[PDB]
Amino acid sequence: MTEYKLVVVGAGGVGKSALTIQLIQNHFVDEYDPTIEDSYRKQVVIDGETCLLDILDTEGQEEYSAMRDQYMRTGEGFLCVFAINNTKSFEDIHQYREQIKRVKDSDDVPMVLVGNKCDLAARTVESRQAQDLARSYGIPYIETSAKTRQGVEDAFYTLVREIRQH
Ligand SMILES: Nc1nc2c(ncn2[C@@H]2O[C@H](COP(=O)(O)OP(=O)(O)O)[C@@H](O)[C@H]2O)c(=O)[nH]1
Ligand SMILES: [Ca+2]
Ligand SMILES: [Ca+2]
Ligand SMILES: [Mg+2]
Repeated sequence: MTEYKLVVVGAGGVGKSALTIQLIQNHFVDEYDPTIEDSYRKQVVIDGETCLLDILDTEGQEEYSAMRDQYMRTGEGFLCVFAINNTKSFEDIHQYREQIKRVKDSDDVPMVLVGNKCDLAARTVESRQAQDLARSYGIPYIETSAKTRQGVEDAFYTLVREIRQH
């Protein structure tokens, strides 16, 4: 079956690990902290075709690591995650998209913009803001909650669709 290397990026605390854990383990655990910055494998059926998702859950690295750039470079599609209650994390999306563009040597990498923690009423980033940005980038925008499961599988499956139709 086709394997898809998916990479999850974004500021610390936005829910990258929780999104991955929801997809892989089908639960949400407050404040859980993975211990490996590892990859996760899941066999899924998307639009009738079985495939293997290989998910890289990134941690924040503030300096230069050629190894970390090479792990990113193996990725075929990227989730750019911010949290809808965290204005700073939305402002950070630009630097993550620039990083992917640099390491992939391409401006048009399969990508989905993800606004996580949509269960929280205390929104500071309006959906229209992210919709505008996603449309400027030419990529889908999906709102998720790793806590309630809303949008989680759709974010990953939409990313695969973006790879398939790239
Ligand atoms: N309410 C809510 N909390 C979340 C959600 N996703 C993650 N969290 C919590 O936000 C904190 C940071 O999440 P984490 O997965 O470690 O973010 P990461 O640093 O991007 O990997 C943790 O306490 C999570 O339990 C969500 O969708 N809704
Ligand atoms: Ca944490
Ligand atoms: Ca596009
Ligand atoms: Mg994490």
